[PDB]
Amino acid sequence: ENLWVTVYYGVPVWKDAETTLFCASDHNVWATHACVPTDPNPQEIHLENVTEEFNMWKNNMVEQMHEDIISLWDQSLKPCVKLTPLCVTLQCTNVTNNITDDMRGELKNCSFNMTTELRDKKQKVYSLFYRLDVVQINKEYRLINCNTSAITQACPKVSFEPIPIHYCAPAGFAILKCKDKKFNGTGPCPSVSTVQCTHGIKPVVSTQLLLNGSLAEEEVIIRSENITNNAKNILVQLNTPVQINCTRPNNNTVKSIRIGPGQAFYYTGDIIGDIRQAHCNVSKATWNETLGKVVKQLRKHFGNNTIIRFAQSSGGDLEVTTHSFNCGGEFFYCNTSGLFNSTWISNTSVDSITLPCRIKQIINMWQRIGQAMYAPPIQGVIRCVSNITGLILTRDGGSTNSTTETFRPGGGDMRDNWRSELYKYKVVKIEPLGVAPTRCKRRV
Amino acid sequence: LGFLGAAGSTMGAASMTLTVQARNLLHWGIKQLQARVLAVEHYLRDQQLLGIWGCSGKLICCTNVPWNSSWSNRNLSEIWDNMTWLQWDKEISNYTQIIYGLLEESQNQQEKNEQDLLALD
Amino acid sequence: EVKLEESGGGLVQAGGSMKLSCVASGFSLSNYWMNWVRQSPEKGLEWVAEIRLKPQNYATHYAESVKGRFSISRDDSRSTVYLQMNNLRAEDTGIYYCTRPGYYGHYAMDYWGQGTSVTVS
Amino acid sequence: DIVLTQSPASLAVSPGQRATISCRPSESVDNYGISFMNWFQQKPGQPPKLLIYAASNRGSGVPARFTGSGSGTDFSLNIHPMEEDDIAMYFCQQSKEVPYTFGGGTKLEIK
Ligand SMILES: *[C@@H]1O[C@H](CO)[C@@H](O[C@@H]2O[C@H](CO)[C@@H](O[C@@H]3O[C@H](CO)[C@@H](O)[C@H](O)[C@@H]3O)[C@H](O)[C@H]2NC(C)=O)[C@H](O)[C@H]1NC(C)=O
Ligand SMILES: *[C@@H]1O[C@H](CO)[C@@H](O[C@@H]2O[C@H](CO)[C@@H](O[C@@H]3O[C@H](CO)[C@@H](O)[C@H](O)[C@@H]3O)[C@H](O)[C@H]2NC(C)=O)[C@H](O)[C@H]1NC(C)=O
Ligand SMILES: *[C@@H]1O[C@H](CO)[C@@H](O[C@@H]2O[C@H](CO)[C@@H](O)[C@H](O)[C@H]2NC(C)=O)[C@H](O)[C@H]1NC(C)=O
Ligand SMILES: *[C@@H]1O[C@H](CO)[C@@H](O[C@@H]2O[C@H](CO)[C@@H](O)[C@H](O)[C@H]2NC(C)=O)[C@H](O)[C@H]1NC(C)=O
Ligand SMILES: *[C@@H]1O[C@H](CO)[C@@H](O[C@@H]2O[C@H](CO)[C@@H](O)[C@H](O)[C@H]2NC(C)=O)[C@H](O)[C@H]1NC(C)=O
Ligand SMILES: *[C@@H]1O[C@H](CO)[C@@H](O[C@@H]2O[C@H](CO)[C@@H](O)[C@H](O)[C@H]2NC(C)=O)[C@H](O)[C@H]1NC(C)=O
Ligand SMILES: *[C@@H]1O[C@H](CO)[C@@H](O[C@@H]2O[C@H](CO)[C@@H](O)[C@H](O)[C@H]2NC(C)=O)[C@H](O)[C@H]1NC(C)=O
Ligand SMILES: *[C@@H]1O[C@H](CO)[C@@H](O[C@@H]2O[C@H](CO)[C@@H](O)[C@H](O)[C@H]2NC(C)=O)[C@H](O)[C@H]1NC(C)=O
Ligand SMILES: *[C@@H]1O[C@H](CO)[C@@H](O)[C@H](O)[C@H]1NC(C)=O
Ligand SMILES: *[C@@H]1O[C@H](CO)[C@@H](O)[C@H](O)[C@H]1NC(C)=O
Ligand SMILES: *[C@@H]1O[C@H](CO)[C@@H](O)[C@H](O)[C@H]1NC(C)=O
Ligand SMILES: *[C@@H]1O[C@H](CO)[C@@H](O)[C@H](O)[C@H]1NC(C)=O
Ligand SMILES: *[C@@H]1O[C@H](CO)[C@@H](O)[C@H](O)[C@H]1NC(C)=O
Ligand SMILES: *[C@@H]1O[C@H](CO)[C@@H](O)[C@H](O)[C@H]1NC(C)=O
Ligand SMILES: *[C@@H]1O[C@H](CO)[C@@H](O)[C@H](O)[C@H]1NC(C)=O
Ligand SMILES: *[C@@H]1O[C@H](CO)[C@@H](O)[C@H](O)[C@H]1NC(C)=O
Ligand SMILES: *[C@@H]1O[C@H](CO)[C@@H](O)[C@H](O)[C@H]1NC(C)=O
Ligand SMILES: *[C@@H]1O[C@H](CO)[C@@H](O)[C@H](O)[C@H]1NC(C)=O
Ligand SMILES: *[C@@H]1O[C@H](CO)[C@@H](O)[C@H](O)[C@H]1NC(C)=O
Ligand SMILES: *[C@@H]1O[C@H](CO)[C@@H](O)[C@H](O)[C@H]1NC(C)=O
Ligand SMILES: *[C@@H]1O[C@H](CO)[C@@H](O)[C@H](O)[C@H]1NC(C)=O
Ligand SMILES: *[C@@H]1O[C@H](CO)[C@@H](O)[C@H](O)[C@H]1NC(C)=O
Repeated sequence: ENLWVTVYYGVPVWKDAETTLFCASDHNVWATHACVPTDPNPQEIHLENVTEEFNMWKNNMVEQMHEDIISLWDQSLKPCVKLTPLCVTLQCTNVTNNITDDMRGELKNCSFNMTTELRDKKQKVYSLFYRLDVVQINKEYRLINCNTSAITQACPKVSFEPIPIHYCAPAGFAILKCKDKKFNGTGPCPSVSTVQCTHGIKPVVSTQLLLNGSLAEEEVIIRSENITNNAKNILVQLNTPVQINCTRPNNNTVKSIRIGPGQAFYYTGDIIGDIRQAHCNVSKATWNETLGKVVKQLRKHFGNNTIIRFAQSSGGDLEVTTHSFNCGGEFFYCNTSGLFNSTWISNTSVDSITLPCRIKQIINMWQRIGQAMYAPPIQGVIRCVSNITGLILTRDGGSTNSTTETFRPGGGDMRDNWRSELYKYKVVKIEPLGVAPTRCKRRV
Repeated sequence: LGFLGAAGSTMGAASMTLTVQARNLLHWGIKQLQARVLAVEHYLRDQQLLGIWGCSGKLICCTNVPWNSSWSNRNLSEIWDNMTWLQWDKEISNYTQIIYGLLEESQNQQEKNEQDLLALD
Repeated sequence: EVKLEESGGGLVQAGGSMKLSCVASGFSLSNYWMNWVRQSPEKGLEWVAEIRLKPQNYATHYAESVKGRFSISRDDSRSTVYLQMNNLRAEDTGIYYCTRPGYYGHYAMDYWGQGTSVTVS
Repeated sequence: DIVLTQSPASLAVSPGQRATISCRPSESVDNYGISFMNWFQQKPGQPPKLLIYAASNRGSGVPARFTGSGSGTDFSLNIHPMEEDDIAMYFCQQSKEVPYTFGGGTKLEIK
């Protein structure tokens, strides 16, 4: 018959869209200052017969999280003390003590001329530094990067401890969540739910391994932006934790001086007791099981009859060639060798593992040119317990001309850490208006 | 039948939930303001469009524009029972600009003139 | 139970062309690696071709004796492997087999199909 | 290519005696401390069956009488006791590199 246009409003149709999401949380550097109280029990509606496509590599939510984190880090340093007066001749000598030693010269005993509350007077002080914190002028020393940037002291009252952050949609928008398992972050998701907000995600800063993240539901999941391109990082999510115990055994003390009328500076004082190298302990047997699971899953993509090898990074900056921690307010760099030293031919390698670590007080967390922060030293012995929840691997081969392939730890790009948690979420815009042919007529 | 629970349902079945869907349509400070202003401007645009059609008082309304069969080669029972709104919206996405234009030209522009003449007489 | 079945063999005039095929069964073709070999009493066993998986960009390798006259390809969606050949010579006469690498690390032809005769004249 | 030499071309062995077949690669087959030499057994009308892998490991389903040996560029297959069921062609293979190579197949017979 004669079909007619009809109009419906409230129609359950959505489109791909990008919009700002807002944070929620349950002193501290993190977002909780900008955030609002959370929904203690976010609602989830399961949708049957929905096959909505997800693509984590294009997900805008990653960029929003990144920008919030950069702004927060900087915001916490705005009221804090400037250390510009510290760029001085800084003469130093060897620390002599009861030591197990380290690289020679790792600790230095330095003395220098500082300003006082009155500009009319100067004072002489001494302090201990790590070799990484200083460079030779030509003995005479200079604080590292005095030739590149101003250094700001972190405020001692501000914790760096992570706070879980939830993101919530604005009105007219909804967040879809993939419920599938063994999902590689792309393609159609067979089961989809709708949520007002995301699960809480802790900010974590680390390299080569992922800490305090979510676990895979059943089996280890391997994904990458382009598996055929060796340049791309491969992310591996574990279905089990591996516990790691890290420590800073030295009994450091903290001393302070007033600089100028408006500020004060904290520095490392005499160290009490034997001086020992920082280190981390992991179970060998647990790690061995973990590698066996990763290798088995790699073969599913790279095929059978391959030899899988692991090796340490061949070179590049200390910031990316080593594992990084921020714990206790101290920054650790660890070699990781002995975790990644193996060859797997016969589904087997052809107590604890102790890794060496180093401490640096002057850092640049986001790798920005012209920026620097000085952490104040933390008094007493520091112990940290955390769990490894994933790995970042790279191919140093791309080999097609052999039966072998070798993997090395990746790093230097923070976006890959956040992608491991946000891959399940997609943002869509709701469009309530639509039309249909159903017959009807109106009087005029 | 929570928000968007109808999304996987047949177009006919979905009509039961239209009210529920409608209820959910409505430097940190700058982020809040930009999101809220856009949500309001968008909301009002949809309402203005219905107002032109004269359908603003209803979730469901009829119009005086005849269907062009070339837009979709399907039966009425085929569309209402064998399709979701998500599938349907994609299928006729090329013609939505045309339909909106027809609704104004064929109904709004014509009826207001005829009713004015009756009021004038 | 892993099985391979060859087909497409037979007598072909020299300078001509033909395609051999192998049907995978009992395993996922997409996650393994495939190889072709040939045999004649005149020469014994000879390896002729290998094909890699997607991360390897489906790269292939050929023996110098067959390179440029033979080509290997696969269809992961149909569980099949194909060996294309042209510019055939009498020297190519022999029994061709579809094979599997078997044991990991220790690459070896652990599984063989029945094979098929190819004759060139 | 890496050339394999295999010998004897043929041998006749009485039942209950040990048989040996040698194989000598032009280049070492070893990698990562492990040999990549493989051996096959074949009977007429049938595809070859993997006999030995990694120069020492019997293939699955292979009888104890078949033993691999050697390292570097010197390998051999040792069969004992000889039985009529063992009459077959035998081949050595180098799997270490592409192209993989075969050659010099040997005929083993009952005396
Ligand atoms: C995660 O896994 C899915 C599969 O579960 C991957 O989807 C796959 O994507 C590839 C590349 O597009 C598809 O290959 C096909 O190639 C043919 C031509 O040879 C082309 O015509 C097809 O359109 C397609 O491109 C493959 O079929 C597809 N697998 C499916 C759909 O089951 C996905 O790429 C994986 N994600 C990542 C990041 O690896
Ligand atoms: C990942 O999460 C784990 C906990 O599930 C972290 O381990 C724990 O971290 C907290 C906070 O740093 C440690 O507690 C702190 O203790 C010091 C000293 O008493 C105190 O001054 C601080 O205010 C705070 O209470 C805690 O000791 C530590 N583990 C245990 C067993 O206590 C881990 O550090 C997290 N990883 C990262 C990278 O943040
Ligand atoms: C701490 O003492 C070490 C030696 O124990 C100093 O290292 C030496 O530096 C000189 C002068 O260049 C070299 O000739 C030596 O080979 C070094 N000895 C080594 C490496 O054992 C070091 O300079 C002192 N303090 C520092 C380096 O900061
Ligand atoms: C670092 O050097 C300073 C001197 O510049 C040391 O302080 C003096 O140490 C000597 C013994 O070596 C004492 O006799 C002096 O009385 C100290 N002066 C003071 C305390 O004002 C300081 O001990 C050195 N630090 C370390 C760890 O050896
Ligand atoms: C801090 O200032 C004092 C002077 O108040 C410096 O002491 C001088 O050291 C030089 C070394 O060649 C001597 O020639 C001078 O005679 C010393 N004092 C004076 C007044 O001449 C001391 O070296 C300064 N410290 C640093 C690290 O620069
Ligand atoms: C990191 O440590 C935490 C605390 O031990 C782990 O949380 C526990 O996870 C197990 C399962 O692996 C649960 O059975 C426990 O109930 C959890 N404890 C809680 C929630 O307090 C966490 O799993 C570890 N690593 C992860 C979760 O990836
Ligand atoms: C690689 O090959 C192995 C071996 O065939 C596959 O698993 C084992 O093979 C043996 C006999 O050699 C069997 O008894 C097993 O059942 C096979 N697997 C298991 C889990 O038992 C393995 O699946 C292959 N890998 C890939 C990625 O295809
Ligand atoms: C991580 O550990 C490895 C292994 O100890 C370090 O590599 C060694 O570097 C030294 C000093 O030059 C050499 O003598 C060795 O031959 C290296 N061992 C190798 C290559 O196996 C590596 O330098 C360490 N990384 C860091 C950042 O300290
Ligand atoms: C600062 O000193 C470092 C020492 O490594 C040097 O590498 C760098 O080039 C210097 N920067 C400038 C701007 O001269
Ligand atoms: C992966 O990289 C290859 C080689 O550049 C390219 O051909 C292919 O399209 C890429 N795959 C993607 C982008 O999914
Ligand atoms: C060991 O080191 C501590 C801290 O510097 C010191 O007090 C103690 O006297 C040293 N013991 C010696 C030198 O025997
Ligand atoms: C790490 O291992 C070393 C060597 O066994 C041990 O001395 C040290 O106490 C361990 N650290 C922790 C925190 O258990
Ligand atoms: C880490 O410390 C815990 C106790 O807090 C202990 O049970 C665990 O065995 C330690 N791990 C290692 C590798 O020593
Ligand atoms: C890494 O592996 C090699 C080869 O087995 C070994 O020689 C070396 O000592 C290992 N490095 C360690 C265990 O730190
Ligand atoms: C790994 O190899 C050993 C030795 O051949 C074997 O016993 C074991 O079953 C293999 N594991 C396979 C899937 O796990
Ligand atoms: C490591 O795992 C392999 C493969 O399962 C196993 O053969 C080996 O015994 C393990 N090594 C240990 C537990 O030290
Ligand atoms: C070591 O640090 C602790 C606090 O963690 C402090 O009480 C102690 O006095 C320091 N050294 C000592 C006590 O010898
Ligand atoms: C394999 O060999 C070819 C040349 O035959 C070369 O172009 C290609 O880069 C090689 N691949 C690798 C991974 O080295
Ligand atoms: C999904 O399909 C089934 C029939 O297969 C139907 O009963 C169910 O209502 C559908 N779900 C939705 C949300 O439309
Ligand atoms: C349907 O659309 C076509 C293409 O625009 C047009 O030519 C035709 O006149 C339309 N039919 C109307 C009332 O029937
Ligand atoms: C639509 O109506 C036609 C009338 O011929 C019929 O053939 C066709 O099957 C119908 N479609 C459906 C989905 O019922
Ligand atoms: C609808 O428009 C899209 C984009 O131009 C086009 O690809 C698609 O074929 C169109 N559908 C039709 C004409 O039915």
